[PDB]
Parts: sequence; structure tokens; C-alpha cells
Amino acid sequence: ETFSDLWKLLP
Amino acid sequence: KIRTLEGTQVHPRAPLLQILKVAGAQEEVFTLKEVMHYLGQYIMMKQLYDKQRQHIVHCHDDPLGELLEVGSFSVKNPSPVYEMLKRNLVIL
Repeated sequence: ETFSDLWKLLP
Repeated sequence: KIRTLEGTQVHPRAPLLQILKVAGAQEEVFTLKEVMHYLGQYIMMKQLYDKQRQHIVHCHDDPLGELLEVGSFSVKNPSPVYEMLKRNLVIL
């Protein structure tokens, strides 16, 4: 997974 | 400093605002989700994420490190970020 995929997956 | 962090407008103190501006912000007033937006832009643009293990952000010789007060964090352990935000946002 890419950082931006992981980032937008945030509360 | 805030205790608990939709649509509510925040004004970031100067240290945080600098980082948001570098990230591309054209604004003095933000929503929380606009802050998180630009914060993620900043890590992207600056390439602070570890390139093999991209949930890890190395922020140690960077103005963001100074704000968070850690050398690294995990996107899956986002506490340093939320805690920095209540330290750095004025909630009107």
C-alpha cells in the first residue's frame, strides 16, 4: 500500500 | 489548547500554518479535514514516509518532527498527530 492510500484511511 | 477536536473552523498557530502553506494552503481558516488533507500532502510532497513500509513516516530532521515531538510515527498509531493538533489549533 502507498502512503496516500493509508493516509486517507483515517478518522 | 483544545481537549476534544464537522464544519467547525480552526485557526492554526503559526508553526502549523507554515507547514500547511508549504503543503499548498491558500487560507488562514480551515476545517479539521482540510488540516489533515494538507498534512498528508506535506508528507507526500516532502516524501517523509518510509518507502518500503509506507505506513511509517520519518519526520526527525523536519519542521513536522518539531511539531509532533517524535522522530517517527505510524499512520496506524496517529496519536502524535491528534495531540499535536489540539496543541496547535484554535477552535473559535
